[PDB]
Amino acid sequence: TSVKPIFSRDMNEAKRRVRELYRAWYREVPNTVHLFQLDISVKQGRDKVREMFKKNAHVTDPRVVDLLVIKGKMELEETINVWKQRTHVMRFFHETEAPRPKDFLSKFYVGHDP
Amino acid sequence: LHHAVIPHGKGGRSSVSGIVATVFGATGFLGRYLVNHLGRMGSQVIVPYRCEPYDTMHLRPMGDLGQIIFMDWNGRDKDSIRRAVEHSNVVINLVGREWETKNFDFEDVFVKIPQAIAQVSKEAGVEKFIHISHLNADIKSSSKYLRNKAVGEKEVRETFPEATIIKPADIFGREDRFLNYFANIRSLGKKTVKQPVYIVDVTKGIINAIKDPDARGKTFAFVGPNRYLLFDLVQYVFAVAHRPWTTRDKVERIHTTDRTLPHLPGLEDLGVQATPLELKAIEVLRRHRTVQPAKTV
Amino acid sequence: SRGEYVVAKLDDLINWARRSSLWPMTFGLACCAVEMMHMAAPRYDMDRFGVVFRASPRQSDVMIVAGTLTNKMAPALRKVYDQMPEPRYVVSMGSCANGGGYYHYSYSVVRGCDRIVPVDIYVPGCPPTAEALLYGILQLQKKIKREKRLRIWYRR
Amino acid sequence: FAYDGLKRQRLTEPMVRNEKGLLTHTTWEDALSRVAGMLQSCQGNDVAAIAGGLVDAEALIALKDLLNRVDSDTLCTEEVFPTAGAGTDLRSNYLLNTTIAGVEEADVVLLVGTNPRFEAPLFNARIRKSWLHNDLKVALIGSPVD
Amino acid sequence: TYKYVNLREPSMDMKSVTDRAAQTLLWTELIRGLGMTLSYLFREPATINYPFEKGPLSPRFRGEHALRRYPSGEERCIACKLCEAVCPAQAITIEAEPRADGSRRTTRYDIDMTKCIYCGFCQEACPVDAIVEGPNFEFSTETHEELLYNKEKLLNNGDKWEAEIAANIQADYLYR
Amino acid sequence: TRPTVRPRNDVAHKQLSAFGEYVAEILPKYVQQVQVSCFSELEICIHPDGVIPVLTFLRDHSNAQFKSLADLTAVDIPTRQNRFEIVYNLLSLRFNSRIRVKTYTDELTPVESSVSVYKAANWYEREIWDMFGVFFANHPDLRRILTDYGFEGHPFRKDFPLSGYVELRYDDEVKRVVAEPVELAQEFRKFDLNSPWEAFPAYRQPPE
Amino acid sequence: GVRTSPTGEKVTHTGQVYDDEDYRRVRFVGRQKEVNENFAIDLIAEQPVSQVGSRVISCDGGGGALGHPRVYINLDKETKTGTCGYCGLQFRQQH
Amino acid sequence: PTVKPPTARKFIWTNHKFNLSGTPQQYVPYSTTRKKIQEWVPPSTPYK
Ligand SMILES: NC(=O)C1=CN([C@@H]2O[C@H](COP(=O)(O)OP(=O)(O)OC[C@H]3O[C@@H](n4cnc5c(N)ncnc54)[C@H](OP(=O)(O)O)[C@@H]3O)[C@@H](O)[C@H]2O)C=CC1
Ligand code: SF4
Ligand code: SF4
Ligand code: SF4
Ligand SMILES: [Zn+2]
Repeated sequence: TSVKPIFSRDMNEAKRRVRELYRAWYREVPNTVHLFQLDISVKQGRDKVREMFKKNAHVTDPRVVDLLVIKGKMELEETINVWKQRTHVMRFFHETEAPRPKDFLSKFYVGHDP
Repeated sequence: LHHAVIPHGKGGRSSVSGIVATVFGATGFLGRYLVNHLGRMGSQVIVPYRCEPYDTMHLRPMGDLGQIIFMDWNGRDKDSIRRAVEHSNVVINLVGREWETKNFDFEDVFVKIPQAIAQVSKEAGVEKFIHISHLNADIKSSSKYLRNKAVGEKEVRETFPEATIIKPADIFGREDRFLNYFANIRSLGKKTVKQPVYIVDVTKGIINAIKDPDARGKTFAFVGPNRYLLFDLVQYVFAVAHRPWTTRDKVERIHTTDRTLPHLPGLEDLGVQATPLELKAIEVLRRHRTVQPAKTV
Repeated sequence: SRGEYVVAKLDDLINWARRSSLWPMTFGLACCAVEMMHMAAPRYDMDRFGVVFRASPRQSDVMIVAGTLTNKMAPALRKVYDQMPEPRYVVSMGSCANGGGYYHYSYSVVRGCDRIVPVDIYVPGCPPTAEALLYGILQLQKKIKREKRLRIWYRR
Repeated sequence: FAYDGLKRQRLTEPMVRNEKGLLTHTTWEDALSRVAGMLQSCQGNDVAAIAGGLVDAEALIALKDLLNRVDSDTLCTEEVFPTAGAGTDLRSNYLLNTTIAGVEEADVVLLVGTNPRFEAPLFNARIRKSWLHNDLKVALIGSPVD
Repeated sequence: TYKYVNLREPSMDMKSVTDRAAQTLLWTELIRGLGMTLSYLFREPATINYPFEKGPLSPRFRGEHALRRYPSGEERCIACKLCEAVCPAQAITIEAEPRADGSRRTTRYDIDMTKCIYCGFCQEACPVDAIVEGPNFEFSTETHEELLYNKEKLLNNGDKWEAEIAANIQADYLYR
Repeated sequence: TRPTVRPRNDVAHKQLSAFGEYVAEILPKYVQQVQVSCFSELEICIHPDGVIPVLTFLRDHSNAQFKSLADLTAVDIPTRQNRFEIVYNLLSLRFNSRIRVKTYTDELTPVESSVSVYKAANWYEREIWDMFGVFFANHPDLRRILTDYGFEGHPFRKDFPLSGYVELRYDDEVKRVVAEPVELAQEFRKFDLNSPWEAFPAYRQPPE
Repeated sequence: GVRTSPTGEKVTHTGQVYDDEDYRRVRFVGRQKEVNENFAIDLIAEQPVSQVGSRVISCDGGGGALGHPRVYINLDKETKTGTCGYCGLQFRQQH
Repeated sequence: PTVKPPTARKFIWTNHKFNLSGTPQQYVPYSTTRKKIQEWVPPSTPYK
């Protein structure tokens, strides 16, 4: 159970790195809304950032959150340096995707998926 | 229900929605987004087109292979209408001109052709028929548009008694002639009150009217959530678009107030949240750039 | 009538001038670029048909999608398509541009360029020969020859 | 070879009776509403259920819990097992308790009132294998079948 | 076993220096290049007059697909699905059943011509020479689903091109 | 066995065996296995803490001089708990020879980047990040190289499906290329091709 | 040997034709349903049965290597002909 | 083919057709198989 760390020796350094990545994304959202000339608000983009951070909020392994911070830094570098187009930014907003049936009864009505 | 028209899949491009739709007037502003939202479910869409086939090219990426069937039709040819609708389980009418022409006036476009489509769709056995009138339709209206559209609504209702008739108020979108009219006029300010409605709200309402069996025979009124005076709406259009072809009938329609019909169902009764103008007007008027929002009543 | 005759002759004139002066913008994506270059090479010589070699995308009349369209480049294809002035046509050359081809079941390939842009001529092959691509370009010219823009405008 | 009956005569859509008393196709909403509106008007022995020969344990406990919400205990099968005495309380009086494999370990098999060649053909094949290799003695009380 | 491209020392006598300076000031190699371009100007070009003149093909050419027949009208395909097993792009879709005379025949023989890589592994996997890849290369369509051939289209391509396909196979079957 | 059988090269087999013993005894701290294939290819299977010391040896030692990095490769083998097998193909132009240096990692243990030994690796292990998710510590600019910019998932992992999880299309409502969950109009047809008979008795594994 | 459904649609040699209430006939509106009108089941019935004087006959489809793999057909049944499983030609022992 | 004629067959087209794409005689694809699952037709008499 002795594993080689990526960056963080424990979870507190890991939470420090998660926190600095969230600060950098939070600062980046108005510039991303502006220069990609998006149709969303700055508040809605910061909501999407908060949603994507809370999506991974159950991880207890320091190496897994180190890789999550590394991949978030990579997505941030692809956003700041304008390497993504507008479409890659707007793929976080699943807008053309119709909303899926969530309860039992509508999933029963549409088909066979549990 | 036939086995080939049972819905399958997960509602995507390669799926089967079980909707076989003949959409007349599909090459216009509403037909664009209606065929986009039908073909993204996996619906068979018959597009009868009058125009050049080049002018239908933008409708081709909108669905999977064989899911959009283009065919010729004439408005004064019932045989082409029967040729287009006889396999469909829903027929949507979107035929409209803002202006009258030499070969087609407002009565041909709004009375003769919708009654022809609804009569042929009745005598072909089509289940569902959706017709699009205007919210300001009235026999005693000052404009010829709204008079002929009220007459055509009455004739559609009497020759297809289970027709879903839909009243949009003033549809705004990227290819509208409501915000793009005011943004390119650079006619005056009066006591006219309007609540414009967004085109994706209208399209979601039309597809929910297809899917709802309770929408047969209803008359819906698609309006926006916010009513505006005409003057501050035009000033908001000029403020967002960073600014300091018409006829007198269009002027009579811009100076006709959008009526309030609380006895008619609307977008909330089809499960559609009406999007306000303040989210989408920047998306529409970003093209017109080389803001405090408008006051609601 | 006189007006129908006049708009028919003007349709014939403008269709002649458009199909006899097609300017292509070739997306040289993959192996089909080599065969488009052979369709420009002196044996087949597209330039004698009035089809110039490598016009700029903001003056070209037809976009020849010659190669595999991947997911990473489909917005660039669509942006170049949106920057073309009308009338713009799209020739889909070869199997990967037509339907995904040999990379159809890949995670990273757009299954045919008709999911991205409207397509006029589908030119099949892996690669289609330069003669087959020139066949597709002459079929595109025949499609332009039977256009009815002013006749439909006069009848609307 | 019975899998070709699995693509004939199949029920593919919900059916309800129309005004003429004929079965007509409908949606799942309408059919489940017309069943549940009658189920809400039932209580006790007003509702019962027969299980067929091809029903899995999930649908069996599903319909058992559904009728127990109405307080109905009348849930039946088509095949009669006698409830006299222990009934279905102990499992041992309605099972093949020995095993299918334990036929290889028996030395006398007594068969009562069955034609196991067709009622359970591989159980009969196991009896024949024990007949052939273990010199099993088989007796049958019933009609002299092959 | 190797040679040195560009390892020449230029001569520094006055003759060679004045030769290089006459090259620099009088543009001698530029006139050489103009001479070679002028030399191709007066050549007959290599341009064939398509569509009236055609590019030369061999009998091995791999163009449009065709299901063939016997010299009795019976279709050669006996539904063995070897072509769709070998098909590198999975373009071939085959369904079969015994037909009314009990013969092993297909009810579906589809080839997606927009998946097809035109490599002809199907016609060499075929044990009875049923599927071939014939000589047609001029079959461009205006619609994507016109390139989704079913068994009817492929049997009609066989009936259309059989007089040519049989002669190409007659030329190349001793190499196969 | 003359015409159709590949001729065996015994001289290269003996020489690569001698050099494999040589490397195994110069570097016993990291060398785990040394093997030579029947077609005479030497593999040095090492511990992942010795990526830099072994590769610096073979690049710089006067009896090795493996100056060229031919190829750098990962292999997903999901049955191993260290599922990723990192492969360094090296070329010595001085001794006209090739060597293979193999190591391992799982999803979370980083491998030390070999850009300080071979600059050629700068993209290769970058691709091993993109295709397999193997992180490389102290890489100069480690990011994706082949996938789309918003691409989730490491595709050459063998639990990644052939078609992905998303597919693109243009959508004219939003005027934009969009990503949706993949629906195939024809499913990829999985063929179970493997024969139930043993093909190579020399490769028979001992049973349980 | 093509026939026609009451919808006016040609039945293919498989036997495929769409139903009247099937919407998928709309793909042939203004276009055509391409069928092949040379049914192989109707053409292989038109061949004469080869009367041979042997008990086992071999068929390769003709043409040597341009036919099918060479199979051997037993002709012991005098009730029924011996049909080639590839090309559909059939054989009868002449005694 | 004036010198070496093609071999005549009863199924080879006597009338060669050119490329029919874009015409009413163009190829339209369809599934050449029949229906897989058979549906249950309920009886046309009432159940009383
Ligand atoms: N804001 C709005 O746009 C509102 C619109 N409506 C109604 O919604 C419908 C669609 O609106 P919209 O998209 O804006 O209209 P458009 O003018 O953009 O398009 C209408 C369509 O009808 C077709 N059409 C028009 N006249 C004829 C004719 N004589 N014969 C055959 N086809 C014809 C046109 O075809 P082609 O391309 O060949 O000309 C076009 O495809 C109309 O009925 C309109 O009255 C109602 C309320 C508000
Ligand atoms: S159709 Fe074939 S030859 Fe052409 S670009 Fe695709 S893979 Fe290359
Ligand atoms: S030529 Fe190749 S890709 Fe095309 S159908 Fe034949 S085997 Fe498949
Ligand atoms: S075309 Fe040939 S290989 Fe393919 S199924 Fe038919 S007989 Fe077999
Ligand atoms: Zn034979």
